[PDB]
Amino acid sequence: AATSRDALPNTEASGPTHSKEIPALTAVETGATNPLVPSDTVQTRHVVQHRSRSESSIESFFARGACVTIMTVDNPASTTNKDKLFAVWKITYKDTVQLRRKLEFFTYSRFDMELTFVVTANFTETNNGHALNQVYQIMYVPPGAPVPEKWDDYTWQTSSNPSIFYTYGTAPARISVPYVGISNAYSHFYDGFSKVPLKDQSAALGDSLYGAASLNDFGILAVRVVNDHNPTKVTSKIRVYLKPKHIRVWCPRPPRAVAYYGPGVDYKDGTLTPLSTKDLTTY
Amino acid sequence: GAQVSSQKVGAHESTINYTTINYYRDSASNAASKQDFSQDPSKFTEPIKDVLIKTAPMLN
Amino acid sequence: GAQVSSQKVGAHESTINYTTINYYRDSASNAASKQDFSQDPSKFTEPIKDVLIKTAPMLN
Amino acid sequence: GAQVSSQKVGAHESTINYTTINYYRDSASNAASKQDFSQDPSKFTEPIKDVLIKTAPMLN
Amino acid sequence: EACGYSDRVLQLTLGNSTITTQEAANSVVAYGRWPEYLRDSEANPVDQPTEPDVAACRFYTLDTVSWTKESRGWWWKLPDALRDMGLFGQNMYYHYLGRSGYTVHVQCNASKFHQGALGVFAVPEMCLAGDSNTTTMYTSYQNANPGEKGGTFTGTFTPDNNQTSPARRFCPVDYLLGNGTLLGNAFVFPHQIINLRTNNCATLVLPYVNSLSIDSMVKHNNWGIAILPLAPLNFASESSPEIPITLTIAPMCCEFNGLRNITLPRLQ
Amino acid sequence: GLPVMNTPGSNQYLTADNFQSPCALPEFDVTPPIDIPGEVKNMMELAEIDTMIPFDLSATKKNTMEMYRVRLSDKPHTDDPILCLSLSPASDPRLSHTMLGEILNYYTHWAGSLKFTFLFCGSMMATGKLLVSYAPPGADPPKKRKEAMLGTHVIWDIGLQSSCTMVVPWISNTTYRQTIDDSFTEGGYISVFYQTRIVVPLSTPREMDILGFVSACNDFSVRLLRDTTHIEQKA
Amino acid sequence: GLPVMNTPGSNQYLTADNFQSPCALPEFDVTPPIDIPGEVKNMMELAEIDTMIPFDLSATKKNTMEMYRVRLSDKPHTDDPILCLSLSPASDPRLSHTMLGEILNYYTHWAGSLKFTFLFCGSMMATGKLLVSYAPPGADPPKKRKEAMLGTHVIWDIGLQSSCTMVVPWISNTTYRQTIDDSFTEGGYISVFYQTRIVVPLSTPREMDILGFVSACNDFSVRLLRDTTHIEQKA
Amino acid sequence: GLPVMNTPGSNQYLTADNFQSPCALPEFDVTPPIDIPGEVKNMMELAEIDTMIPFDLSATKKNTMEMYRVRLSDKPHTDDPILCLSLSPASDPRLSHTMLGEILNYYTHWAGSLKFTFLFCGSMMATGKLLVSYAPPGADPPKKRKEAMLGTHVIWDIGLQSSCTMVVPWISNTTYRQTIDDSFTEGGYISVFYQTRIVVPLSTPREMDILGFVSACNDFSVRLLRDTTHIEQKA
Amino acid sequence: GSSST
Amino acid sequence: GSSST
Amino acid sequence: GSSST
Ligand SMILES: CCCCCCCCCCCCC/C=C\[C@H](O)[C@H](N)CO
Ligand SMILES: *C(=O)CCCCCCCCCCCCC
Ligand SMILES: *C(=O)CCCCCCCCCCCCC
Ligand SMILES: *C(=O)CCCCCCCCCCCCC
Repeated sequence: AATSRDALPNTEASGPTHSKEIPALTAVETGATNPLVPSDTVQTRHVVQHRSRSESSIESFFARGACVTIMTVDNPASTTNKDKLFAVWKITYKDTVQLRRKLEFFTYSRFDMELTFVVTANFTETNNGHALNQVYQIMYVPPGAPVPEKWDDYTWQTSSNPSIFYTYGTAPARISVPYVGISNAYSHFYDGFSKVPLKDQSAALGDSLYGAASLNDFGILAVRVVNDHNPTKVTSKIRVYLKPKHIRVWCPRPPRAVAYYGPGVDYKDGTLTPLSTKDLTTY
Repeated sequence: GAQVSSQKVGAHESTINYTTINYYRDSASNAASKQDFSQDPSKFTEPIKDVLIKTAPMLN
Repeated sequence: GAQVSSQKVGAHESTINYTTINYYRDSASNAASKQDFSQDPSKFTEPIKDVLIKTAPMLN
Repeated sequence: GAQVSSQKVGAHESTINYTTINYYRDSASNAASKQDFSQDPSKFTEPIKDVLIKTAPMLN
Repeated sequence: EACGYSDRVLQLTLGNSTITTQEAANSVVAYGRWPEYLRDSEANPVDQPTEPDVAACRFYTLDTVSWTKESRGWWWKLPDALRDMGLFGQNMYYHYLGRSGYTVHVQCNASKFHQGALGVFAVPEMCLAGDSNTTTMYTSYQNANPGEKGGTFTGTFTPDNNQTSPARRFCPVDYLLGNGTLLGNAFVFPHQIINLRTNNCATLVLPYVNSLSIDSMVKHNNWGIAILPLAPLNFASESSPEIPITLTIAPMCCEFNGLRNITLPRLQ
Repeated sequence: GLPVMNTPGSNQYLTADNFQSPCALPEFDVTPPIDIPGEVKNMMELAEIDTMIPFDLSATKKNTMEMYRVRLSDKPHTDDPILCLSLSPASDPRLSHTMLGEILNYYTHWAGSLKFTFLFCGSMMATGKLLVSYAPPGADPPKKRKEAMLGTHVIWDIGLQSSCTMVVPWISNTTYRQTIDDSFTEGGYISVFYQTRIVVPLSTPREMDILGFVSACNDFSVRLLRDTTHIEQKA
Repeated sequence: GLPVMNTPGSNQYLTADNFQSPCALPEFDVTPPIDIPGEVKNMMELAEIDTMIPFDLSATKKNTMEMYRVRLSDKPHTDDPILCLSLSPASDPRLSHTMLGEILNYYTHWAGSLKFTFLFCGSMMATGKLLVSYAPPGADPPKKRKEAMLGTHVIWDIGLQSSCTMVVPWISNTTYRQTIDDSFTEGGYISVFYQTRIVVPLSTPREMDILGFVSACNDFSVRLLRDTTHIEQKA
Repeated sequence: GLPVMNTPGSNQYLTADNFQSPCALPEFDVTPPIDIPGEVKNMMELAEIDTMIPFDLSATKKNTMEMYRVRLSDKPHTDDPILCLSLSPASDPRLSHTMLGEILNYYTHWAGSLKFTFLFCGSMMATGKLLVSYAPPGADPPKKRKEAMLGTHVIWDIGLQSSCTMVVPWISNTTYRQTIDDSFTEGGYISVFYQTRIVVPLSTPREMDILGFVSACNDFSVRLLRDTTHIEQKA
Repeated sequence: GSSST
Repeated sequence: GSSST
Repeated sequence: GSSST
């Protein structure tokens, strides 16, 4: 029944002491932190405490959309030698660093995911031609479904995959997704392999990457400009923002202290010295 | 189906309330209530088998 | 004329509900409720005239 | 959760009212009610220790 | 207690095995959760589980290591460290799935004239960093799983420059807890410290922790045990002191599902 | 007007949305339903029906009637497999096109128990005992009866009850498996062996076929709807 | 249609907003939670756990295991500091990377009491009395025991209870302090001194380490969420 | 979706609007108020406080301390004005910068009664009777006591009660006056005269100052908020 | 008014 | 429900 | 109808 927005405990007034009670003396070997409050070691006055921990609840700490990727697409002249660019992104929070570091204060999590899409476009050639307003198709292709090979092939029909048709210059697109994990929680860390190497089998055959579970964990987003080719080329970018709503987290971890280096916990040589010089007896 | 909750009013100009109606069948579509609970840190700060009494010796 | 139904809540942060009002005269204009029923597969899995008892011989 | 208050009606064409529903959890998001109080100017106009009687000499 | 009972003096008995200690610093139960069998409401594989009880939930002692002034630290993974331990290991390799909790008892005595302090940490999902800056997530199964011998920490990151035949092993740097986070924060994981003037052992009772009720013990380690010298070994005025460190670990409430023929892993 | 504030998602078209919209044919006289036989309420009903497995997809037998026939013979007892199959119901080529496999290819995730039923199509005079096996994943896939025996199995005695069923119980680490080949969510091994041998009298065919069927149990479910790879429209 | 009037803020995307939006996967079968150990409900729970301080960030000791070790010795009594530290829990380089410091760097403001616990890691035969001090800001930072004595302090007697705690009580002009170096919201001075001296018998190490830990008290809170400077992604 | 129809005013930003909007810092821990002395609830409270009038804005006295001093002397009785002032509280240069005048310059309209209080700052030995006058508008502005006498007035006898107040009662055709110079909403004439003369004994200063103050009565109000001309920002 | 399911 | 001022 | 927290 204690809520996140409740005021923290009052300071109770306390006077001088001379006894066998020894709050200040402890033994951290036990693995415990000494639960002291100021009245345990100094004289205190009575204070009616009004402050609360409302903004540091797990929900409030994560209640922000973070950019997780930028997808590039275009729509060129029909006459181009290069193919019309459509984008394919493997869904993840590990291509950027800020949300990743926040989630990684914990080992496991459960949440509903809100994705918001910001879309911007521009001209590229020092032309004077125009382009009519673009519609974008953001298709979710879950593991197993046919990934698009061409901006206009049959997969963009989406009979079963969810798609967003976004109109340029309108409010940024937004959808929600439930907790979709195949485990009871999302694992931010998996100390294991997806394959057991057997003796009776070749090493190549039993091999797999360290810390990787399902190769295609969550599938991909495939994005295209739905408009046909235009004489003047336009390039667009789709920025994806992820917000974990309705979140639960388990098993706290020390935060990432040296630069991320890949999707795993690996680090790069030359980045391992975060701390700066400061003298022991200098304030 | 309207839910009526109170705001914790910070700066002032009774209880001020606000209203919420869920528009969708899927709870995943709902906004966050922010009506959250707190817990005691003990599973991390005092994970010892024998209960700690802070005025007593931690080792006896 | 508001209809109030419950959500099956998957990830958690009582019963959470949501509200629905039909805006049109034609039922064809309505959204899908997704409040659907299940049935037993028997008309396809056991279409035999004599009831099957699985511990017994299927042929006697 | 609807709040119903009266308007002070200036030009006329009972009590005319208006309705207000707060849509957000944070009171900071609320509009201003303009339902404000007045006070007496005395802390600025008469800050003297001995109460002033205006028909009497201010100095006695 | 007035009848003599102490925080420092404990006896633990599991199966046909008993541990005694006279210099404990209480004992820890990780996240306040004692080990338990899988409940029906959380169950997932439907076949009757195997529950070996005393045959596997007993204390197994691993190979003793040695602490010296140049020691940077040691690590083990669970269940990996116990994969060859009596009927626990057999039960593990015969079944697709398995879950287990553990009592971990780290042993290290010295004398009133020695000093030093070992941080003993139990880390859920203790993913360690690899030796490569040419390929990430490349540590081989064989190198990730040392079995009972465990592995060690290093004070220095040194990238594997053999691109033709890569070492494919971890390079766990000690102040970065072998995983890119600062060691001074490892105390948020369930831990005890063996500070020689105070205690000669650490005891951690670990629940089964995972994002699943049960999983492949052969593919996945649930817990990592990391032991690092927070304060270096020292004695009298000897330049090269040594004291042993022994690990004894007991599986608790372990159950297995999906019985078939035995797994024969490629371990070298 | 009522003061309103447009939120993100405004004006988008999500193909999975569920909104009301105006009727283009107001007051239309709808034809009533009649009680047509065979109504289906859930796709998993179809997955619970036995459909036949194309076990033998050899270069010459695939895409012909022969692919459904597993040939047995009265040869001396061996401990070698009649057939070997991976429990990957949406992706193993022998299971992926069964009605179960087909429905699974419109979903990303599957869970639950399955069952394999074999039908002996030899003559009445033919006898035999076979061993049907399911090995959960993680060890060497069984290539000899000796290993297959150690896992989940049914020893089938051929006789008047023509058919036999082995249930593959839901045994998994994850709460749902993927509908593609994936090591982390691998299902293990299905295999069939001779327990004794097929024996026939004289004047009797010495070789015969068995047919196999797969269907879902009542605890079986799927989720995350998706497009299939089992149909396309190039151009 | 219902007469509506679009207000300012319409169609914007505020990343801190809290609105409903359509579900892209309707009727999805969510996997239930299980009771995983170690659930956290508030980031301040983590701040209440003791984590170890990198006190000695000298050029040769920083970014090595040595930075956590404060060296003491049995030398004759001095009134000179063992260590000096500013109470700037998010910005002083010795505190900013502790778990407390790290969480504080995701917030603009902090308030409440803190506590420092020191662990003596010498031999049992080693004895000593130390003085741990907190001087609230505004005077000359203590460089001699004589000044440090006048502020908040604990005289630590080394013995069987290995460790000792000094509580830094919330003493501030402002209701919240900034999580950066700021003179107006400065916190004051933490320091440690020899009260008597470390004494050892013969055959005993004459030098040893103490370790130090910081954690928040139950009256501690933070506010105004913000991005940290403790991680980046150049390119 | 609910059928809606966008009305005029849609998407505009009226700077005087009063709508809700999303909070950029959700669940922020607000610092509580404390009971600071001097809270104000309405700007007219400030207008009811006496502030001093810069009566003498001569070229040499304006923008100096001298502008607040009205010089009197013991000269023989005259019927000529000590001072003359227009009742244009927001626009007459002598009233427009008093606290009352300043608040009135943020509003278009004012109404209600006012009061002028004069303070005699001569020596105790100095005596005198003065006449303070208010002539409502519409006739020749009083330049002689004879005319000023005929309007609203107070004959002030100098003595122990150092000060004297004349109330300018709300006398207007319109229900509110404009806060600019406007003939239609003109307020009339304030003036001060010698009723007898200032008399002093020997050894006493023969000249002295009076100071004057203006404030609003409890029936005073303003309306139609507007920007002031009393501050600007060229470039 | 209101139905409830 | 409804407050009234 | 209306819930109230
Ligand atoms: C029309 C757009 C629909 C977009 C649908 C996205 C569905 C996929 C959800 C992905 C969930 C990602 C959660 C984050 C990562 C995992 O926590 C970790 N790698 C562990 O499992
Ligand atoms: C409970 O909700 C009964 C009260 C209904 C109040 C009016 C509802 C406002 C419009 C909701 C439309 C439905 C959203 C799909
Ligand atoms: C039953 O509907 C009675 C309650 C009405 C609640 C408010 C209705 C909200 C607006 C609906 C407008 C009509 C749609 C054509
Ligand atoms: C109290 O509010 C009960 C009456 C509800 C009246 C209808 C509410 C109109 C729509 C409010 C939607 C919620 C805003 C987030």
